[PDB]
Amino acid sequence: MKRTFQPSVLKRNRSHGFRARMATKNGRQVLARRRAKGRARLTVSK
Amino acid sequence: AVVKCKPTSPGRRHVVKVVNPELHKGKPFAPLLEKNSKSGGRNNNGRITTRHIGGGHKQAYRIVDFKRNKDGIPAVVERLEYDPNRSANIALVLYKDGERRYILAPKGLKAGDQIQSGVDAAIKPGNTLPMRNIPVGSTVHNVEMKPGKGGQLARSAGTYVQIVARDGAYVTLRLRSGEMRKVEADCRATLGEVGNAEHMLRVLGKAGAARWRGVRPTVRGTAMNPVDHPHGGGEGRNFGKHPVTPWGVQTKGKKTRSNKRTDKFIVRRRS
RNA sequence: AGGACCGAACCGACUAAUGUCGAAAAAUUAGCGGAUGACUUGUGGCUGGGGGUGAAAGGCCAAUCAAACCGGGAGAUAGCU
RNA sequence: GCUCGCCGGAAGACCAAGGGUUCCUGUCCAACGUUAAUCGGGGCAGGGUGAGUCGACCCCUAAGGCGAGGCCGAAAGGCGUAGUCGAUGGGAAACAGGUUAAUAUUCCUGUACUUGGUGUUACUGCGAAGGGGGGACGGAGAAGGCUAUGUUGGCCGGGCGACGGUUGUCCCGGUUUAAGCGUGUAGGCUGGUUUUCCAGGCAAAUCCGGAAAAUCAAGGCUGAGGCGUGAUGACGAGGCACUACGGUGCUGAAGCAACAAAUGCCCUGCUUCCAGGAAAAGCCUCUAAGCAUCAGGUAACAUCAAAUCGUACCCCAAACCGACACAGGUGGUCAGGUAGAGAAUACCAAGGCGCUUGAGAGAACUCGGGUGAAGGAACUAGGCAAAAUGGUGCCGUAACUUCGGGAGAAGGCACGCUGAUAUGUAGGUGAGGUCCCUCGCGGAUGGAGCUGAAAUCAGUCGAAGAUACCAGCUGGCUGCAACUGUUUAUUAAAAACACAGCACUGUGCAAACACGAAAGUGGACGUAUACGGUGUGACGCCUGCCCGGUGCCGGGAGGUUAAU
RNA sequence: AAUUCCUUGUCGGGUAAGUUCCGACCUGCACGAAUGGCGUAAUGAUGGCCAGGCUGUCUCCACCCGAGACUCAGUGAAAU
RNA sequence: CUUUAAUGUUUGAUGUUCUAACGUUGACCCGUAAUCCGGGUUGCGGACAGUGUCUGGUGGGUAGUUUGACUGGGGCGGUC
Repeated sequence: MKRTFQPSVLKRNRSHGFRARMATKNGRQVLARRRAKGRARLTVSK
Repeated sequence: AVVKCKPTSPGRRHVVKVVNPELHKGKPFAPLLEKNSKSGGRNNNGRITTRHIGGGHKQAYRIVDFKRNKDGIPAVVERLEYDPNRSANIALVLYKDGERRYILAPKGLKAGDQIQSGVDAAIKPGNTLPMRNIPVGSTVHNVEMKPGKGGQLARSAGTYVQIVARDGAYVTLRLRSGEMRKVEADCRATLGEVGNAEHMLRVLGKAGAARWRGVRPTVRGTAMNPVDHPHGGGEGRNFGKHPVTPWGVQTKGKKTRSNKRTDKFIVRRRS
């Protein structure tokens, strides 16, 4: 059984990386909400 | 030539091949080649616009000369090649100045034949002449709608258009569809009929031929659910509805021609 | 030459048995069909919700789909328990 | 430490993705390991990752993303040019041995290679986002030359041996050596040399292409392998001396021939097929602008630099995804010996493991199997499951048929071992000698030597010789569907879906149709022998009547008919 | 008949026994000609029936080989 | 005033011709090492096509809704 999650750091970074988030304002709004909530991990990164 | 394969097995039982012995058995002219990435029916938005398109063997686009701007330059037909993009076969043409191009191959053209474009052209097949110079009552192919466009009529295999009348600056052309169209005389045209007239004889044998030719399976409306198609639904193959397109437009005998712009050039419709 | 034949890798699950608080939130054993093509697979992208895709079953869309998930209207309304 | 068992196309070794110190040592059983534990992938401390040649990095780019100007859109934003990203691809270079408890193609020893800067020497025209060649390509299939690899023989060192014999045609282990350099063959491709001209290559060109000629008929490109050097070097069985008794130092003989042979190289090769099989950069060449006492380039020499990042460990698993130390899933590479057609199957080498609860007894019952008296489907919805055949060679093979098939139809006989044919045949390979040579990796004879099926006779042991694993049950009637194929991941694989064919209809190309407030796209860089929709579904007979109701097309005589 | 209430329609084959199957008739509730009718070689992990071998499916179960079940030592849940 | 007629006037519906609006997903040149876009010339259509407001018709394609109650198995039948 191949489960839903098949890790691939390149895909992770290119789909949920900070650059991708800032590419569109919606991701910028997500980042703003994360900062307002004060999460230590703003996004997924090494 | 048309040949029928022996029924060595199902799939080969109904295969009828269209073999052209004189075609070039070698690589095409690389300088005139161009990449042709498939779209699979997708568009800029990426959604499927036209269905039943996808897959198929890779094919490289050939830059085929249509406008034929080499006026007054005699040229020789080096050889004939099969163009996957077009339904007919293309011909490599070398001009006296030392350049090679591709043209549509008429029925009467073969290797080593002489052709020439421009107004000062004869009536032999392959020559390019405006309808004003072309005598009335002749069959032509690769005709232009406007000067310099390149050519849009009679580009398939074994097709042609007949010159019927001459209304001064305009010429009447009967197309293979029975359409009587009016075209400005300044437009160019090529004499003769396109080659590979036996294109209909091919039957493709099996599913795989169409599958790798670029056509995907077609699903009938009756087999679809009501949520997707206007047809379908009901136990036991029930239709109870007039034929309609998947999008609600009534098909099977409903004219979709609403332009009112080019109708001035339309003399008669199909019948 | 074959959308050919028998048959390994590979793909799938047609039958039986076990397992249903199981080794496993559909699995294991022997049979089973394809195995040069309409085949399969690795990598990278495109098609985003009344929308996508769909050889079409109302099938799949992150173990959830006759309309996914996340937050808000919202302490929706409930003559009901 | 010695026995017994398992994998060995893996249950072995490398990696890619994915983890982040799980890797080694010292130290402890507080918590975890489905039991204990001194043990561990557990707790604490220390050490460990060395690159011009590996990869990333970097030049170019496909699908695709972003997108200066620009178009459109209430705003957000959507499309898109020039440009820039984007490896799943193309571009330059290293191999052998040794070493740590943990690194090695990185460190040490030896031999090399590639790209640029600087300087010296001798020549010379250089010079591009520009032009040309190359880069540069599909499916299927056959042969030949080879190699990795394996078998045998000779040689070397040792042994003759606890239950019979083993100085003999006997047994054990080795017989390995790279990259680079020069020769360049087997093979493949292509006709060359010279002159003149041309509106072509969006301007030019000595470059490409084309047109004329005189000459020879060869030249040129690519190209595995083998051969010498690399290498009187490393490695090498075994022996010798000390052992914190795990281990360290010295020494070190032969290192050859034949056969078979690959899915790996010649091969991006060669022959056919239609489904016609990426792009750009590096690289060679030509010139525009500008300079040609310069600058720049070429050839030889010396020197400098090649930065930065990962290098441990697991990587078919205890370390990745499955909440677990989970009978599941995970891409590529090497993958040997015997029997075997085979990467199947049976036993093994190398290498890795006995899967983290066991000790007793041998109740019913459950799970996986073995055997079975007589009947052989009488059990059951149903031959469900089980049982049975199963391979090679030879003879033979029905009805129908689209003449291909059915068919491996069905159905009949021989398979072990030894001797002879033949002190191993046919066949394959092929030494030395002899003769030529357009003289070397050259051509004939020749068979030394090695390998080596298939078949006949005779004999012989066994109840059975395809003796183990592996390995179709068979035929007839019959509905469905032409067939192959796909579907409800996770109760339905089918008569359902799809299919090649057929018929109607729409579209003249700023085409119809669909995504989009619109741009713009697919259709299509295609075009009536082209594309979309509909219904049926190979092939043969065909597809009868009906226009009243509802759609579609054409008509306008006459009545109604909004905005204005 | 993949269509049929009456129905297991009537007749012959297959078994001694056949609501299934094959062939013949049509009294077609309620087949029918491209939402196709009629045949069709080959094809099918397709539906039904029959015949040959085979056997533990069964008459009717019996023994044996391994893991559970049972006893001991250590760890130690659940539904309710 | 009922009935008519040349001239000059308001003009509308229709027909033919022209271009100066508009279209050009026709050709050439430039911004530009540019299939985008804009500009300049030309050709072809041309007051057509197309767009904006109102308006007649079609419009289960899409969106919001309804489909009463009594009713002894259900609906039917019957009543309000």
